[PDB]
Amino acid sequence: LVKGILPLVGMAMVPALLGLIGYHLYRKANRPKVSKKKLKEEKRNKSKKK
Amino acid sequence: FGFLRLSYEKQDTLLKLLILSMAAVLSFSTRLFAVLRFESVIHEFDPYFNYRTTRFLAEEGFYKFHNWFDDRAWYPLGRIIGGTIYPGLMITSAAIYHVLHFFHITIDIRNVCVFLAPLFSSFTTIVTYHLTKELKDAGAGLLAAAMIAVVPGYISRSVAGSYDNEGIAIFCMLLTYYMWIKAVKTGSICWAAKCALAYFYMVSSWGGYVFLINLIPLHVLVLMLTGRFSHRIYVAYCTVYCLGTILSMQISFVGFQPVLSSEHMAAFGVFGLCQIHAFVDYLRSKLNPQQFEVLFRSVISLVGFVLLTVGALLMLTGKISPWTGRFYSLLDPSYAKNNIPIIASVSEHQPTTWSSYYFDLQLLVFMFPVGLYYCFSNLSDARIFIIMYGVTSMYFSAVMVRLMLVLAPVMCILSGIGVSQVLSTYMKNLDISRPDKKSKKQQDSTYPIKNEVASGMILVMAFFLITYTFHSTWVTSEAYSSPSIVLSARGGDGSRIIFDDFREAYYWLRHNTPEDAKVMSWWDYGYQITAMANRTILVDNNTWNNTHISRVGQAMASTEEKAYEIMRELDVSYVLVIFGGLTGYSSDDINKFLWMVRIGGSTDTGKHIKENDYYTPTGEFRVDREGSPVLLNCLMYKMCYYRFGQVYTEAKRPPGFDRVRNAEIGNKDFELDVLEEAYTTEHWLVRIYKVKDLDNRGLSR
Amino acid sequence: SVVSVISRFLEEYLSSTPQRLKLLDAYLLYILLTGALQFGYCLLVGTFPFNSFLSGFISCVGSFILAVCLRIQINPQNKADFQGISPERAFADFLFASTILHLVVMNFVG
Amino acid sequence: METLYRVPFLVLECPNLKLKKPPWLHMPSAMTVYALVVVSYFLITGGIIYDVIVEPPSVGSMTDEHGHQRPVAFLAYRVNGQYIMEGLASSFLFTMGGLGFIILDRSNAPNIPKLNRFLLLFIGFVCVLLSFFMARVFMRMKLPGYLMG
Amino acid sequence: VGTGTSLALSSLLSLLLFAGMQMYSRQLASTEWLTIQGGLLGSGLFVFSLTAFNNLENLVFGKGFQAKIFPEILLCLLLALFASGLIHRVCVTTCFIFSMVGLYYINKISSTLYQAA
Amino acid sequence: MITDVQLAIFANMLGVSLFLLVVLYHYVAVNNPKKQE
Ligand SMILES: [C][C]([C][C]/[C]=C(\[C])[C][C]/[C]=C(/[C])[C][C][C]=C([C])[C])[C][C]OP([O])(=O)OP([O])([O])=O[C]1O[C]([C][O])[C](O[C]2O[C]([C][O])[C]([O])[C]([O])[C]2[N]C([C])=O)[C]([O])[C]1[N]C([C])=O
Ligand SMILES: *[C@@H]1O[C@H](CO)[C@@H](O[C@@H]2O[C@H](CO)[C@@H](O)[C@H](O)[C@H]2NC(C)=O)[C@H](O)[C@H]1NC(C)=O
Repeated sequence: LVKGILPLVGMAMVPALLGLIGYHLYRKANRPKVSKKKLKEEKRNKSKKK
Repeated sequence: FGFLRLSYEKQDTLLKLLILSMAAVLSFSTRLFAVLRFESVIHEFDPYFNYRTTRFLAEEGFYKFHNWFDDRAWYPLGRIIGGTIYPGLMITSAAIYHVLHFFHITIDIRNVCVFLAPLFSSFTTIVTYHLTKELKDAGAGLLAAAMIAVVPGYISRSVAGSYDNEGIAIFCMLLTYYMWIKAVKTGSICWAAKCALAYFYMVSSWGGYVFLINLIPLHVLVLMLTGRFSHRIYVAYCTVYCLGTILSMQISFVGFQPVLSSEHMAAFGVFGLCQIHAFVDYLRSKLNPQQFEVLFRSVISLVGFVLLTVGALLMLTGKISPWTGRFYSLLDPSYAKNNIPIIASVSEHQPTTWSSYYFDLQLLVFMFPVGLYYCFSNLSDARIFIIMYGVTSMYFSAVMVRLMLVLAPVMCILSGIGVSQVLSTYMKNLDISRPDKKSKKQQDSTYPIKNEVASGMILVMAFFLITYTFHSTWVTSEAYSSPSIVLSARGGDGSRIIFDDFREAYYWLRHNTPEDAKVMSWWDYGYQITAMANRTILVDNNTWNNTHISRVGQAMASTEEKAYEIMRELDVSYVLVIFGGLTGYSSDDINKFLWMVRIGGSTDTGKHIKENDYYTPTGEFRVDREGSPVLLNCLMYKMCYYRFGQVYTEAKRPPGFDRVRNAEIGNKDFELDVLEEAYTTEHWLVRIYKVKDLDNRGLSR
Repeated sequence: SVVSVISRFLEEYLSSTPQRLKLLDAYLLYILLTGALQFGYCLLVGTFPFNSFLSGFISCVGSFILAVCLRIQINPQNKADFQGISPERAFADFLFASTILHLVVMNFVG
Repeated sequence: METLYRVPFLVLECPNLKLKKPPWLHMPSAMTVYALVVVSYFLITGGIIYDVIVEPPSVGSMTDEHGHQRPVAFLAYRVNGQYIMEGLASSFLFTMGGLGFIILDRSNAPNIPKLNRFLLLFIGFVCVLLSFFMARVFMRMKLPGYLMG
Repeated sequence: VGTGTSLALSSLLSLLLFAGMQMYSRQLASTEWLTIQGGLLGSGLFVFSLTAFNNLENLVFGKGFQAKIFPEILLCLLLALFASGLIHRVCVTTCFIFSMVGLYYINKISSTLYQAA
Repeated sequence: MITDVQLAIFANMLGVSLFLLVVLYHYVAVNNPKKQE
């Protein structure tokens, strides 16, 4: 199994690892900018709490 | 926190010393592969001539060496060694040798020559860092030193035991450029004087000085066209030209070429132009503009006519020599192939292929444009020169493979600049390295990934750099570590078997022949025979006389009877030929037979020799039964294949087969009327025949 | 008229030149006269001996050019261009260059 | 003499000539020269000069036991020999790798849109990685023992 | 004369010169003097061709069109040079030289006739 | 005497280390505040 399959694992694992890194980078890049408007609403509630 | 408490000035200096120190160590060490694998011997054919000269100079003294006339070569014409050589390489070796003995360190002269080349490679590394630092910064300079140290292209001609002019020529060239750059940038006369002195040293070392004397005028001219000409340029260039011209002329070999040759005219023309330009500016400032036009037009008309007439007269009269054959070819590629057979014959004069470029340089080829782009983006007077140096080297390196060495220095420095720019730009992109001054607001929300982007970019660059080291190491170990004189073959069992036939034949001649004997061979082996055999030779590698070589070619290509007549006239005693059929050595005489045919027929006496005669009716060169009758009966064919028909080269092939041509000889049985077999090597690589005398009874032989 | 222009050019030059600069111009005229005279001799009497004629003629040009370089470095108008160079440093370099020139011409004079 | 030229123009309409410097003929810009150099670099590394002197075929031919003429693109086992097609293909890769860095550098400039910046980066890495990696394959075929020990 | 007739006349003169040059090409190249005679003919062909080209430009694009150094002047010179090569290489120097001498005076003539008016 | 195998490994090791150090030099050089002063 090792002599026939090992070349295939090399060809298949590299794309899989690149996809996994790309997915990590995409997830980190897709971090959504917290709406400053919702933050302003928190500030508005902060003045009610004070 | 121990490193942090040290001042930054300490940190930068400490790293600078460590990086440069290691680079010098690597440059020297990498060149020792040949000396370890094989014996400590001189490599190649040309270096032996230098070795013999170096010994004569050290033992005899400079004054005797200067006037040395050698009668043992180019018999019977002779050669004047003192006036036809470049003394730079020999003087350097002798001077170090005297110093070591002075301190009672007794080292062989042979060791000094063998190890001369690796030491200079380390010196070259230091010069590279300073020159790069001037153009851009220290960071680029450290990169350049690393690249230059292990570049395969430089290594090919600087390996241990390569006692050739190229080893020192590169170091002198870089030093001269470094002085020139400082001279222009500072504008100080003192730097200009240093630059001229370095130029003189290079002129003695190599014959390639011509390249520098044309590039420097070209750089100044471009600055004038672009409007960057300044007082600093005038002082630096003009001062160097006067001292450089006189210094170069001192060398006996150069003689009066600087002033009379068309090769050096370019420097003279630019020098005249600079005076005119400087004077015109001075007049314009003092004079009124309205008047200045009237004087300016009148002066130009009178001066221009006088200058044009003088220039035309000099070229037409022929007082200025036309370009030399060697240089004319470098420009016009076709000229050498069609007009001068001898120049075409050399195997290092062929055009370069893509594979050659990648094999020698690898990553640098990718990075070369990037360095060019940054230099164009930021134009500076010093930068302009480097662009001129690059773009010319590329053109002259394709034309001739040999000129690759000139290309290697410019390639390393420019590639380093590109790598430096990329590393600095992305690395400061990585905020973790430096918070420095930052504003969170207006931070470019078009950006999510600062940490990741820089990390990937730096990592990929590192991967390329490490690969470059591996490729350079493998190529040097496998390609440039082979001594020419000793051939390595693999036995049937796979053991490494060494063939020493080349030396063995020379030793046999040394002790077993009369001292006054004259040996005839192709010009390729002239240097080797003289150095080791210590016997007179008819032709030599320098090939100063074409007609003499052509006469030799006629004898070998002609029939047995005709060849004998020529040999008797020249008092030839022995003939040496190299045959590689038994061992599969490709570079035998038979492959080189064709060049002999063309050269022999080039002269008037060789008109009878026609190349087509040696081919089959179909245009083929074959040594089998179908070969041309003239070819089978020529002198060379008989010498190589005498008694060879009955030898079994291979078990799987019939007797008399030639392994390297993969063909069986057509003519197996023949006898030599005018030649007798004197000695043959164990593997038949070298065969020596003795010239028979006339007939005692006067019968026609 | 061109002749009128030359008269005014001399008139401005004499007033506007410091004595030290004028001394250089007088020295340069002497150097030029010697070099030109040698050149005329060569074309009238013949090239031979080429070694002597070339060595002597080159020496005149080297002296003339070296003087000009000093003439420009010391000038106040060009001080900005040759930044960092004091007059004393320029003179020391000029003597150093002259010494080399005399030595090299000396070898080839004979 | 001028009258002689007038003689044809007495019947013919003389052309109206304006001997002015052509507008397009300007001193080349610094970027313009760099572009011209880059294209030259492509040809020189390609071995165009080698092709002219040696005049090799675009592609050669080989054979096997099954016989028949395979075309050949790579000249096996001789470093200083090449075919026309092979030399140009290799040369293009070298130029592409250099450009990939320059485009990447331009991508880093500030004030670029989110979409533009991402797209430019992708092109830069693709050109650099493919150009370098492919070149190794080309040599490996030409010399079977390349980097093998 | 009328512009339409002028264009035809210039074309006819240029065409006749070119046909004659080819017909006697062997004789013209035989001797140096004859090759020089070819130089005069080639320049004349250039002058007539240039006149025809400007006349054609005026008719198609309207009267008063101005001939430029490129491509109108360059193209006419190139055509004359090509004919010179066919007879002999030597004329390309002489054939060219006569064309340039004619061109400078022709421009001088054109400036006086048109710019002054 | 050292064998060629030892020499080859030695060459590779020194080169790899040296290049990495040059990268490290670039790090400190940009990181240097006084360089920007
Ligand atoms: C090639 C080199 C050089 C480099 C340079 C360059 C690249 C530059 C170019 C130019 C220019 C001008 C550029 C610029 C541009 C513009 C302006 C546009 C060098 C080379 O080296 P060499 O030393 O030569 O080497 P070798 O080879 O080894 O040498 C030898 O050999 C030769 C051959 O090849 C020879 O030759 C001879 O010589 C003689 C003199 O004596 C004569 O006689 C003869 O004829 C000849 N032959 C032939 C075949 O050619 C030599 O000599 C030798 N050497 C010695 C030293 O001896
Ligand atoms: C190489 O051959 C020369 C040529 O003869 C040898 O020179 C002889 O040297 C011996 C020993 O010193 C003298 O007695 C002879 O008079 C020399 N002959 C000539 C013609 O000069 C030289 O010794 C040989 N080189 C060696 C042996 O290294």
